[PDB]
Amino acid sequence: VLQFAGPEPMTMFLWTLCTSPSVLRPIVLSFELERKPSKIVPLEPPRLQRFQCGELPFLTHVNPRLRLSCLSIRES
Amino acid sequence: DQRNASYPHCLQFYLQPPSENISLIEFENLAIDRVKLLKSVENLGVSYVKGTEQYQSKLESELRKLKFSYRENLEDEYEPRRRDHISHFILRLAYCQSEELRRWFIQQEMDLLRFRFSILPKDKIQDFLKDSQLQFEAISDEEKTLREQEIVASSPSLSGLKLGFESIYKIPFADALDLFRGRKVYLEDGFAYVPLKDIVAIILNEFRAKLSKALALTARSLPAVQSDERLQPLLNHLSHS
Amino acid sequence: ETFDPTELPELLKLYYRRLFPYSQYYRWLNYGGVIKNYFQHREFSFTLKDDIYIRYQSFNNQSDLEKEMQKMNPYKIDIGAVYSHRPNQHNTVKLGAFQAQEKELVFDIDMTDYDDVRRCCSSADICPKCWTLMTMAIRIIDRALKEDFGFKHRLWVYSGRRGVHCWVCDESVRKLSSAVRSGIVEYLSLVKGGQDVKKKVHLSEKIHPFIRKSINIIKKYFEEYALVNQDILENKESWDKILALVPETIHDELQQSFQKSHNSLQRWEHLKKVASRYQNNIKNDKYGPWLEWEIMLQYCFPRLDINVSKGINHLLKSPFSVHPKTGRISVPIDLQKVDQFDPFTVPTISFICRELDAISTNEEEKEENEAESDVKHRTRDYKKTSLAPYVKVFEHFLENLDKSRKGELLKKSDLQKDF
Amino acid sequence: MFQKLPDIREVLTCKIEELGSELKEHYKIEAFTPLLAPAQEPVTLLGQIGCDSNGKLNNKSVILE
Amino acid sequence: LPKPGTYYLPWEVSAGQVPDGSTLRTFGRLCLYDMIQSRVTLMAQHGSDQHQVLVCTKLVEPFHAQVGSLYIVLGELQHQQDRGSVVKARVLTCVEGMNLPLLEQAIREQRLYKQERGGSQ
Amino acid sequence: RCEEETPSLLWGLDPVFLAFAKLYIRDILDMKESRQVPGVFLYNGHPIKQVDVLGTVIGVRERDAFYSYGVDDSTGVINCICWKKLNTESVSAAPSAARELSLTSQLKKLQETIEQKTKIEIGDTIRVRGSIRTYREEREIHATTYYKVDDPVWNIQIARMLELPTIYRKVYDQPFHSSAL
Repeated sequence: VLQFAGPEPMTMFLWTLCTSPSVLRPIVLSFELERKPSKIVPLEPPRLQRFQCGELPFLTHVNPRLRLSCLSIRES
Repeated sequence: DQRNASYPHCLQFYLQPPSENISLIEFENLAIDRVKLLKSVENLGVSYVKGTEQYQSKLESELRKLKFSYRENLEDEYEPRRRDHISHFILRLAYCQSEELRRWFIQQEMDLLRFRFSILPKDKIQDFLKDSQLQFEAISDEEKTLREQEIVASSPSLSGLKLGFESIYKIPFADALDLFRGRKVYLEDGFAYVPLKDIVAIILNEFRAKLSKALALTARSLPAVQSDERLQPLLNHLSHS
Repeated sequence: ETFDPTELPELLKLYYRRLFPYSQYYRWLNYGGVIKNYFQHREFSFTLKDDIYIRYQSFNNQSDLEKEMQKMNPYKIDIGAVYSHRPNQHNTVKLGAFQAQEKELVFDIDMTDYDDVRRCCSSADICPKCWTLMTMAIRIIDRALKEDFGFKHRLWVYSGRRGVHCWVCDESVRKLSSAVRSGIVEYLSLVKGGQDVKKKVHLSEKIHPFIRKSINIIKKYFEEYALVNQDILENKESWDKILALVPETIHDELQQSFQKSHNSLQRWEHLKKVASRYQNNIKNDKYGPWLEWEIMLQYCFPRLDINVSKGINHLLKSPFSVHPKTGRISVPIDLQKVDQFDPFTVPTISFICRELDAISTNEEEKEENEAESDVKHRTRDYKKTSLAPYVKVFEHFLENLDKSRKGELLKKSDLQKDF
Repeated sequence: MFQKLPDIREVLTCKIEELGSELKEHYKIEAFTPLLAPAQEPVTLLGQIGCDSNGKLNNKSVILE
Repeated sequence: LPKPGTYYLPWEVSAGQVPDGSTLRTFGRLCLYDMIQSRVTLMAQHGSDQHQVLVCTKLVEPFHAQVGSLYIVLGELQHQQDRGSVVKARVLTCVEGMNLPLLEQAIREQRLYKQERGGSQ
Repeated sequence: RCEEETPSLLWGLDPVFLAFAKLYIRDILDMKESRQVPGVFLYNGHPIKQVDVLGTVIGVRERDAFYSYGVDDSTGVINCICWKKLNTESVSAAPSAARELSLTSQLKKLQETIEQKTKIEIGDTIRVRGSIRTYREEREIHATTYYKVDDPVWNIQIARMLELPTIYRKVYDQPFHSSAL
């Protein structure tokens, strides 16, 4: 189990692979929305975060992230 | 008579490239033989002083042992001259990568040509000069007497009013660098006046150096096409043997 | 007047704005445009304020060059060699394909190569007594390069403090390789040896014509400069150090003769007589038969630097610069009047700025209601100041170069037989 | 016993080009459209008849090269 | 920083529609390599006519030259007194098997979009 | 009328804010910086923070701490600073068991592959992703990830050039987000 972000030769190899440009590559993804169409629970208001670009933090209203599910992954 | 026409003289400027087909084994053997001859020439030059008798005798023995062309015989000299030509071209192909290798190759070739020229008869020198592209100019006797004192004072291997029975040549000052460097020639309005022996030796050496440098630079553009699977181990081994 | 370096920036700005001859500079550095992209490849290297060094600089045309010097106001300007690509874009070419091709042959002469021969000044100072050294050096080098070699166009530039440069800007000279330049420098040298060697000149029995003519040139200046002004035989230490270059068998005789002698002229005559007498007894001796000529060569011959001329990508100070310490102008030297050239009379930047101010004040009442371009204003400004004869000499040299180019073009047309 | 692929490619290309040029000159055709260029009008193409499989030729597996 | 290399079809370069000093990127098929003077000649066949582009390659040697292969040349155009126009190559890459009609279609699409965007000003 | 920029509070509502935008290099050089927050630019009202470019390397410059490259996209030339990752405290290999030895060999192979992938010279094709910055009155991209594209037939650049106008028309040439409709 590895938790790169969020709240041993094998570990080092996996860590190196997960950050090399061999994985971070352009792909073609066929996805399906995780929240099923039948489900109904719209209750999400916009959040507020503190992005800082020029050593000058500012506040913006951000939308909740999009959750997907994979069905097929192909190279290109 | 293709045999004598192809190789009429022991001395060469290596202008015409070879055009026949040879086996791989002879190719490798010629390359190895010429690199050994070059190393032997360098060692003999460093150990002894250029000239003398022991140095030239050992050089002659080395040339004879490696079945090359050094002397002048009327019968059966096609093979040594052909081997010298092909081996020199192969070594030129193999020695065109870096500046240091080019400088070393040019130095050794110049020394070998100087020796072969020093062991040549006079009429053979004149014929060899005619055969190659060089053309020289001889000043008139009136000019010779007009500038006798200056030439004798410069003393280009001339002592005691030895200007008589000699031909003085007129050449641009950019070609007599060896003599021009250390005040051994009389310079006037952009031309150098040189006696016969010094002019032939030094000017032939300098012209050969310039031509060989230009041709090696031209051949440097070639090995980008030498992707042949053969000749590659030979070139790699010979580069850093 | 004493130069105050704290006033340098304003005078520098005014000089680069109004008095610097951009037109003649671009005319010289272009060579008529016979070859495409010649000035676009010339490499400059400026030194900004507070010792900031930047090289690999190039410009597209005269206006860009004017704008760049006006904006940056450099303290020093240098000229490099012509490359195969624009120097400011030297990283956009595969390594090994960016090499210097052409540069005019140059020479350098300095005081610091005479501190052990001269005594009138101290260290890095100059007095009207020691400028005869540069006069003789100029004459010797110019005669050699004009007769022995045959180089037509030459420019002699006062370095500003203590030296003179020589810009040989012919057509076939620019294409010479490094080996030929090193050969030339070796051909033009006699004083050879390190610091630990006392006798730095060795003359053989046979005398080269170049050395003979140099000696004949030296003799016209040697007496007044050496015996009268320098007084190289005044004290015990003087002839003691001179005695280091004479045969060891006549030390006591020469010392006794010098004690008998009174002035420097008498000592020189006694030395000449002693050398002449000893020359008849020379039989396989280390010392040659030319002691007097060897002494003259050691005490008067110029010494050149091989590093300045051997390289093909070297840098030298450009003409019409400003010395950061004294504040003079690298003015061209006229060859016809090289004897009358007084280094202390070279106009300073402050003096020419004051003259420009006076000229503007006069123009406030003499030249009014004229809507002329800035080019004509700068032309008048540098014409009416003390800088006029030097730009005239520069123009004469440029005219000679233009005549040579026209003659070469005419010869080429004659070869083509088309008119 | 010495063959290289570029030589074979050159020989095949030269044969195809020469025969096609002769045919075009005899039949008075204007130009040959490139194979991969799409168009909505009739076009004249030149090529070599081949098979995409290792088996025998048939009326369903013909490819023009 | 060098000027950008805009695309130009060979029959536009060979027709003198490019001003002097402009930076261009073209394509063609190699035909010759004169090693003595380091000059390369390219043609591209348009319809039934052949147009030539000359490329001076003094800044890219050493070089492996294949006769009959497509090439893409990026450099600056210079007009000469007698040799017409020659491109001083800075980067000369070998591409073989490129779908040329697709490339021309993409070039025309890019030009059309640039014209459309520039039509609002 | 001077078009007032979008308020700095509603910037996050745009989907383009958090995505690596595909833009022409000429556009990257021509967009106007936003006064509210430096380092974030505007294109047709869209607050763009990161970019994605692909082009041909025309110049390589190296310093002690970073690389420099010039990416040419046939529309303009921009610099691309690529920082150097310090290899401090390198992993020490040990003669462990056979499976662990195979794992270490595979790790070394992966390291060699990465080092080969990150080697760039003049004339290659490079893909650069990062954020725009201004330094000494010059606009340049501080690359986050970058690698050398192996494109021997010129299909990737053709696809990019065919695709960019469509994405422009369908996304970037659109008015604004939907903030409280």
